[PDB]
Amino acid sequence: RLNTLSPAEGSKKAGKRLGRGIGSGLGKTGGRGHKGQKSRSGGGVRR
Amino acid sequence: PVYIPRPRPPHPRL
Amino acid sequence: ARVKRGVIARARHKKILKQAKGYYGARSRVYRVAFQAVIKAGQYAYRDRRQRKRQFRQLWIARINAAARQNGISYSKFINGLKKASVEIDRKILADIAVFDKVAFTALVEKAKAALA
Amino acid sequence: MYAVFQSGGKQHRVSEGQTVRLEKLDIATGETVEFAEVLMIANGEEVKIGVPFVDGGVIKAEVVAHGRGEKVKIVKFRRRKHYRKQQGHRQWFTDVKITGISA
Amino acid sequence: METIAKHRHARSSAQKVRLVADLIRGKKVSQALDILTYTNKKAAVLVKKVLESAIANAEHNDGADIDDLKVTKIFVDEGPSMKRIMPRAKGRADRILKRTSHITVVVSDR
Amino acid sequence: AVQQNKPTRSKRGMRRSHDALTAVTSLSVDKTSGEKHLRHHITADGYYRGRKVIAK
Amino acid sequence: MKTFTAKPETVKRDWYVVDATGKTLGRLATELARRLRGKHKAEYTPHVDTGDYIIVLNADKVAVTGNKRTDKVYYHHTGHIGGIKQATFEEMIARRPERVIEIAVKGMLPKGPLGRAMFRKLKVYAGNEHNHAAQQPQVLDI
Amino acid sequence: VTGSGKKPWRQKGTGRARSGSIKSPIWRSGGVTFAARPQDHSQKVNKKMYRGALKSILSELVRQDRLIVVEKFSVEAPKTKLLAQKLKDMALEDVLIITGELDENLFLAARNLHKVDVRDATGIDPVSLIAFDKVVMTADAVKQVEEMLA
RNA sequence: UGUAACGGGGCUAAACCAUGCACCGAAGCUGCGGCAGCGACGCUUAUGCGUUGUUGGGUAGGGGAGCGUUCUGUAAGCCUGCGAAGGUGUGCUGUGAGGCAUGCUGGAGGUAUCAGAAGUGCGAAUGCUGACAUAAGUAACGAUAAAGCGGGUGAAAAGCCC
RNA sequence: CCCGGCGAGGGGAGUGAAAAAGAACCUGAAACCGUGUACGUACAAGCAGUGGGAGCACGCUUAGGCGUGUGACUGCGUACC
Ligand SMILES: [Mg+2]
Ligand SMILES: [Mg+2]
Ligand SMILES: [Mg+2]
Ligand SMILES: [Mg+2]
Ligand SMILES: [Mg+2]
Ligand SMILES: [Mg+2]
Ligand SMILES: [Mg+2]
Ligand SMILES: [Mg+2]
Ligand SMILES: [Mg+2]
Ligand SMILES: [Mg+2]
Ligand SMILES: [Mg+2]
Ligand SMILES: [Mg+2]
Ligand SMILES: [Mg+2]
Ligand SMILES: [Mg+2]
Ligand SMILES: [Mg+2]
Ligand SMILES: [Mg+2]
Ligand SMILES: [Mg+2]
Ligand SMILES: [Mg+2]
Ligand SMILES: [Mg+2]
Ligand SMILES: [Mg+2]
Ligand SMILES: [Mg+2]
Ligand SMILES: [Mg+2]
Ligand SMILES: [Mg+2]
Ligand SMILES: [Mg+2]
Ligand SMILES: [Mg+2]
Ligand SMILES: [Mg+2]
Ligand SMILES: [Mg+2]
Ligand SMILES: [Mg+2]
Ligand SMILES: [Mg+2]
Ligand SMILES: [Mg+2]
Repeated sequence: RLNTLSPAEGSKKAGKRLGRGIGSGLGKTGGRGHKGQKSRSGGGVRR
Repeated sequence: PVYIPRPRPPHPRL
Repeated sequence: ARVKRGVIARARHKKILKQAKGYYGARSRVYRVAFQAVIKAGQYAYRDRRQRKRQFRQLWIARINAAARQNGISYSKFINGLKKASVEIDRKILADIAVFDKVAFTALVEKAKAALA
Repeated sequence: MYAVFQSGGKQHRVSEGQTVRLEKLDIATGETVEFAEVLMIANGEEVKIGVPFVDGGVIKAEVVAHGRGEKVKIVKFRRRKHYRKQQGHRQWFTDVKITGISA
Repeated sequence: METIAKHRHARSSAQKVRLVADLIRGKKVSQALDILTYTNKKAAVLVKKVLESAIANAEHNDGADIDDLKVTKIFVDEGPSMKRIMPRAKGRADRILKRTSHITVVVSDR
Repeated sequence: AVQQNKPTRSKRGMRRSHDALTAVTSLSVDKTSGEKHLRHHITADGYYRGRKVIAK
Repeated sequence: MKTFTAKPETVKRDWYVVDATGKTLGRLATELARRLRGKHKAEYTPHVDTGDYIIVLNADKVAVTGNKRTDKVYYHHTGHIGGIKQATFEEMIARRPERVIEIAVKGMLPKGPLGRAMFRKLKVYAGNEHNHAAQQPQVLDI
Repeated sequence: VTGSGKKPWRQKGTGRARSGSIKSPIWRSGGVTFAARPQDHSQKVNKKMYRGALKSILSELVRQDRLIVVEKFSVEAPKTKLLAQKLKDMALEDVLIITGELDENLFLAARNLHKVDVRDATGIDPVSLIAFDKVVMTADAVKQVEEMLA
């Protein structure tokens, strides 16, 4: 039946969402620290 | 308000 | 899929405004203020769940000192007398007796002096 | 008339025929329960302040009901440090009905 | 019984109309009418006209006997305030509020 | 020359505690016309202390 | 349970005459403050005035060891810019003897509504007679 | 968004916040921050994976006794009445019919039976196979299915 | 600015030295109850546990597990004018996001379950828009050419008409 | 039909399932402004709560007090990003 299906345990990691609270972990600078070039939108040095 | 009056000059604390 | 966060935000706000009922003014009418109130209310409750045991034990100690001093011996000496007489009645029940059953507390003081001497 | 006995690491100055709310006692829903740890008996003028655990004194209770208390919301919070945590708690209890303080 | 009379969108501020309405509250309609007659407020004119209206409604639709009447409930609610504009010095434009109110009087046969 | 924090409904009502109106204590009743008027004021007809001094 | 709390509607307060001839100011004052706050009663409740009305007699004969009689200064500031007025213990006894005992016990009492309500129960008198013979105050020794 | 690039006010002086375009995402009637596009949600399936899943779901239909395999299954003339009568004698409600060769007679008969989908063994697909309760399959259809899955 | 270099009262011990015994004292440690992580051994399973031990402050940050919203399949099914969504309270419940039942309003939609997608969660950005408070019934009512009276009109006249 | 300025607005009546569906018109939230009611408050000092907590008011058996509102007095307590 089309509603008795499910993937395997471990297939879908289910993403990672930034800036959506505190208890979510990464909110408010979403895992990219405080001030600095790496914290800027489009920030990050060339290879 | 499309006109935005300029601020009066600040005291010259040089 | 666009989501209109009307109903869920309204619920999230009323959930705080219900716990902030009873506070003064904007602290019970406004969300931006009821929030800090609810949070500091929680902080104070968490700290007072320990300060309550402290307050109550010191109240019991004060009442036991008062009754002991009526019966002629100090609180420190009296607790030492109970410790030596191996009695295990804690301060809560001790002070409750002190308030209600005076004569049984006199008997307690008697046992304590008998164990101190 | 009362007796002083501990149940949950804490004592009670309970009189006969009343109800106490002790810590959760792993007894059945309504079965009987006794407490051999009587610390003191009142009985009027003759107050029998037993030394630890009154020798012959034992209490007979009656397990009324098992339930949980009204919720208590723990709220840890730290200002300016981007940290807050909340969690509820409903301590379990146990109602006992003191049947008789057997001296 | 309780006969109602409303002046909705009353061209005056509730802050003033209720200031005057706090006079005739629980007062028998006769002395209320007289207090309002000799009270020197535009809001007094307004609440007096509304009270006359309440009395007429009571003694035409809901019975009679002005004498056995009291002004139990009287309240003044804010109404839709008209947003005008008032040009002040130096090109700065205010917002003068042509306020209004919702007067409501309830006369009771007690 | 301007507030640091906005006042509240409490303080506002407390200021207005005095701005309430005061009804005229008791109207008089003219000796002749038996009608009501302000004390030391001619009636709505013109009678003053029982003397029709207007009739206009 | 819920541990006992006094009830001001029900607490019984008694009256105590206390002579203060030669007694040490501070020790007399501490005993008075104890008995006013009601810490001598097994029903002592911190948020309830459970004390005893206490009358103090011969307040002008309390004593102070050391050189405190002519050195224990009392400072009080009126509010004006210069107004910092001082007065030694000797001068205080000369002018308002009762104020010495009232000051000591007020300082030793709590603060706030209940502290002031407990201070009220004090009836310091400079003399030896007190008109409160109506209340049968039991002689106290502290 | 239909607009212009005029800074709605200066960078300084005013009491208003910074702003540099009325088409900012923040503003009312502004421009969506990450505005969606017409994308393609097509996924890839390894031919072996497709065949394996379909063999597995046929095995599961066989095991759950939902594959009603029969010989030739047909109606004589295009009448949905006749077809529903056939499925009413065959004790069926929600069926996927799969014939090795489809005739427009039966196709037009099953065109208007929303609980009945007639197909050809070349056009089977797992969503239909699972969404339909009873999958009726002609014998030639089964042979085609065999020689195609294998 | 005022005591203003015991925290205050105040103390000649309620100070300093030595000795001693009690007591108070923290979210420490112990007790009872509860949750969870990790480990170690056994039945057997990623487990209930026999259990045992131990751990559980936490920002940046890394890891794991979830709740909730809208939309697609499930679903021409299911709940619903015997009252849907929303609104508004109440009770109950979960560790938490939350959930359930239901009173009143509401008067036509909502939707299990398990999967799928994301415009998926706001308190801040001198955030944008709308509404609405504050100061406040406060300043002011815009030239210091200047009004008074009688009459008329009128629901009403300082301002209109004579 | 009645008050009102042969007003505005309103109260009746009537239509309508429903007129707090009356055109400022489905639903009608929050801010904000009010009326009534219960309690508190005019010798008391500060992030306005939290722990305790009397008294008052109100609802339920049976007294056991409990549940709701308030909250005198008291201990701690200098908002958030
Ligand atoms: Mg990083
Ligand atoms: Mg930053
Ligand atoms: Mg840095
Ligand atoms: Mg960095
Ligand atoms: Mg939508
Ligand atoms: Mg409210
Ligand atoms: Mg402790
Ligand atoms: Mg504006
Ligand atoms: Mg005023
Ligand atoms: Mg203090
Ligand atoms: Mg340009
Ligand atoms: Mg747009
Ligand atoms: Mg291909
Ligand atoms: Mg444990
Ligand atoms: Mg292991
Ligand atoms: Mg730890
Ligand atoms: Mg941790
Ligand atoms: Mg982190
Ligand atoms: Mg968003
Ligand atoms: Mg923030
Ligand atoms: Mg002013
Ligand atoms: Mg002025
Ligand atoms: Mg002028
Ligand atoms: Mg003029
Ligand atoms: Mg409407
Ligand atoms: Mg409709
Ligand atoms: Mg509202
Ligand atoms: Mg005073
Ligand atoms: Mg008072
Ligand atoms: Mg203070």
